[PDB]
Amino acid sequence: DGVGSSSGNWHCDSQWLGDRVITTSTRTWALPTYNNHLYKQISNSTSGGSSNDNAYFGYSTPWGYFDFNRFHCHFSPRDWQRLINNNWGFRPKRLNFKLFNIQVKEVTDNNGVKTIANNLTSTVQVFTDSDYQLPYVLGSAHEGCLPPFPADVFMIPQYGYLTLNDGSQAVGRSSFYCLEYFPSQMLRTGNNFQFSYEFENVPFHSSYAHSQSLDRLMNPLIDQYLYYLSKTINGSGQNQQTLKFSVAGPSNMAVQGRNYIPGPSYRQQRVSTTVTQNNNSEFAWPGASSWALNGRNSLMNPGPAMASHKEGEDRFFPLSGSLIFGKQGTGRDNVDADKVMITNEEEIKTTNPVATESYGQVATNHQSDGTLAVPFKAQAQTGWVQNQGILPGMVWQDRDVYLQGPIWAKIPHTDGNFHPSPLMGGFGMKHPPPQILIKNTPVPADPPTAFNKDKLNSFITQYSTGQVSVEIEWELQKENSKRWNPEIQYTSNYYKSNNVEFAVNTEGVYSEPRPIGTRYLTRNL
Amino acid sequence: DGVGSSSGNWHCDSQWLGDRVITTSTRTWALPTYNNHLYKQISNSTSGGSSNDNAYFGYSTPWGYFDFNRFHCHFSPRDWQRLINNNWGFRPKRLNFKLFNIQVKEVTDNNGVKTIANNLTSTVQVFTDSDYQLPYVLGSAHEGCLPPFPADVFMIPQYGYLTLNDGSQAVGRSSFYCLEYFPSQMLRTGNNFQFSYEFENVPFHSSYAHSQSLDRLMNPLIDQYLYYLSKTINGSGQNQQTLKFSVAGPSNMAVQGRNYIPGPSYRQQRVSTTVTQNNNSEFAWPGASSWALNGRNSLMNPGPAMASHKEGEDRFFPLSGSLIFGKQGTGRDNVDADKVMITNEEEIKTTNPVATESYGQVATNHQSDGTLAVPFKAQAQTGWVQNQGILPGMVWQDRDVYLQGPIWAKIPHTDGNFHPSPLMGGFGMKHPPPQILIKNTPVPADPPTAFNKDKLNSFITQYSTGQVSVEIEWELQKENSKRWNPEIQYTSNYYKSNNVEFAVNTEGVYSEPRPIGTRYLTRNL
Repeated sequence: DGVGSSSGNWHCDSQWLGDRVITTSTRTWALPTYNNHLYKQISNSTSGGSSNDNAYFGYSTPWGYFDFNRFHCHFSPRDWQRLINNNWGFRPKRLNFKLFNIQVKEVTDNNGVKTIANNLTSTVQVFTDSDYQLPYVLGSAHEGCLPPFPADVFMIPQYGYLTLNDGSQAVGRSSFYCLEYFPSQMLRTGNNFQFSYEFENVPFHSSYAHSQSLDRLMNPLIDQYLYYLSKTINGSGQNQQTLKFSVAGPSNMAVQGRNYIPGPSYRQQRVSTTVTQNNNSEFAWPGASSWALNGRNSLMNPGPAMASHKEGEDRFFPLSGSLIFGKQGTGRDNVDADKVMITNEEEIKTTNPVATESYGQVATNHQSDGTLAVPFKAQAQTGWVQNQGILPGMVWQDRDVYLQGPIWAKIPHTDGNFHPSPLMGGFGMKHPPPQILIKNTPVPADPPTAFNKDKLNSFITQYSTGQVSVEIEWELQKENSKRWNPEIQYTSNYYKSNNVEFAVNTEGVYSEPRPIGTRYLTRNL
Repeated sequence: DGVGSSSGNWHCDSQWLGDRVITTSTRTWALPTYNNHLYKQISNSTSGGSSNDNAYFGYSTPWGYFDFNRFHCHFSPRDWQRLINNNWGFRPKRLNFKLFNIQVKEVTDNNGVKTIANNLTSTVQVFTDSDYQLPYVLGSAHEGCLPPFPADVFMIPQYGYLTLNDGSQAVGRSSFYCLEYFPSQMLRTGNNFQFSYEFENVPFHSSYAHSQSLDRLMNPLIDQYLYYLSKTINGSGQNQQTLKFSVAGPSNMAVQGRNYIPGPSYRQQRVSTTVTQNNNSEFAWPGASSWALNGRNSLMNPGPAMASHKEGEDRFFPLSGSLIFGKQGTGRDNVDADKVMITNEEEIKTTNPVATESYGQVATNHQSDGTLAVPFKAQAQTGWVQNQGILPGMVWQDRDVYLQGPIWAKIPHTDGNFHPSPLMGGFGMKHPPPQILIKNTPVPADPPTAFNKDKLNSFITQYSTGQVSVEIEWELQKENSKRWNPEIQYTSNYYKSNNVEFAVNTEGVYSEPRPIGTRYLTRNL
């Protein structure tokens, strides 16, 4: 311990074991003081924005939190390639978290001059919400994480939460949390923080595409011993109704009897990246699939995992069915299509319905010739099935994970859930990795010599710095294919370019070229 | 130990055991230097105020003290609800006190510019007056306590005391205390302070109302086998005097013989919150119940625990019979009624007399027809009993405690006391939790190079900061009612509002909505 000794070392390697890859990553963080050490209440009226769908009520906190809920926080692009190129699945096993080499620095403003001196006696407060009794804000895909490049220094995002709102107003059930009501650990520059977590049993993420389609699952050489109705009439005429049956075989695979059906659907609007093919109207919000809760509408975004487009239609994407990432230096609002990268889910078109199609059709009447009830002869009529819930015999794949994307989500604590895999992709857990909340301990400037009962709003301006390390052990599923054919692999290209992909440029800014998914290997259905 | 290691952690939780709830609370304090390290003598002439009732003599001290003698220092509103909603009583058991992460900071003034540097070698002095040989100033309901909201930073109040005064002058018995005459502990930023205290045996506070009245304590179906005088005459006329008796029964409950009587009374003036019903005169001081001591008058305030008002009269309050709290941001003087909240004691109207009524009537003469002594026939005359001391057979309840209110008082060391429960509510103890006195150690600026025998009035300006934690174990009395009816419970309301009650607003200031008492459950008498 002490000022002159370091409380930890830098460790950002990857170690590949038999069936385990252990990722470690160290980053340098900076923590400012948030809210001037206050617990301000926030609303949509607080920021002035007015829309019932956007109305909120909640609390801003003086605490920051650590987010490492993205894959690029733990995998280099090369490590990601090494994982996705020969592994059918992976899952997290255990997590280790370290916080070391903390330094609190006091900034002083004399006549508009910033002088930074370090404050050896000030502390920083840290705790992990291990009993899950705080609102959980990891798992909402927030831009505050550990940076992908190990040489970057990041600001810690401010922690805050929303509670129940009646528009801009709170209600009786609205809960307020003082984070200072939890027991924290106090650290002053000689101290470090260690946290260990075991992931609950999650299924392996399917790191493969299917080399076989759900409708092409039979032997193409042999008939089926089942019959289907093939003819209902005997050609043109009146009163010529028959009932002919024929064997389902390889010549007519569409009518073949099947044991399993494609997974559920919730249709989305189709938007093409060739804008001339799009309608000359504003339909981004009006014309977007949504769900309603307590009288307000949320974009589906991204909804059930569906195939982004049909074979031969890569220009089309669902309106809110895909994850869209910014490239690098992309601005917050109204950026051009080329400024963002749209991911697709085309590998799951073998089992999942296409996001912008309508999942087949159902009968919507009784076809008839004529009865006693009516003399109206009705021909068979079909309706389109735009949204289909789960049926028995239904199989599907989940959404892919990306290097840029999230790793885990917290399953909401409810009486019932179905297949609680997060819709944005990743591992859904009842008890995810706990939030780590961190705060500079307020240091009052100087009290008045006579007593005053007010709560001392004058403080010394200071921020903390440190190193954070995250260690995750991942269990791997080794690909064991008997396929003779060479497989599709993620690769870099051997063509001369200005910069190397997944490197820094002449400026020194690191950028990621495209969103890399985990489905390159193949399996039979 | 050392500058770079913290000497304690943040711990402000609550743990509910079987019959024990352990409250811990950590706060950040700031301690200025008081009096320029001096022991000034103070009087009413020192501040100039002239009134014999307000005349005082005493001493101002350079020390601060820690006060956590309020319930909101230890209970969140939710914890308070969890306590009052299912518990018939509670009492403190043991106390733990910690003082850690002390930092002394030197403030310098160069050309009107404040620069705060920390002074690693300066100390802070702490001691607990464990032998109770200092004047005890906790237990006077002073605005200096640990703040209710854990995220607030508070100034430590200056310690001072009063001794015997002859107006503005002292007398021979007047005692002066040098606080530096006690052994203190000295702390410089690596050191911490720990203090443990066991509460003496106090009774459980009655955390219930009575579901039965003292005058309604019989069986309403059966007579009483006791008789009362019912008729003294036989109707209109002269010389028609009789003595008729009848059984006391359910039809006449007022004359029924009883074993126990309501507790003592000291009548107070009735003031209504509808000001039009109040008299158009100034009567706040003239017209206030008071007691005199050595020729000067003190407001009763709040006096014996009495029911604040009769059933159906909530607009009325006793002039000084209730605790009145300020709401939030309420000013020191002449604030409007809506700026303060008046507590009531209506739950104890089942055993205690109403504060603004007169406790029944007594006979004040001998009724007679005529004797040898006089020919004057006197009819029965009654006087009103405005104040009643304790009688045998008398039962009463004490004043309620509030979340905003005090916890304990020191019983004055006297030959005799009766029922030494504090009049403002709480637990009266001969040996309450000891005062914790704290002071920055004076650091002289720089002495002159030639010797001078004067006492070095030049000092370095500095203040201390730190964390304080208080841990109290409370013994609980679990409610064990056989009542079929659902009970009254403290609850929040489910109606849309701008802010959540007992939270912070958009500004970030925490406020408490109303004064919550502890009497919601019921018991039989």
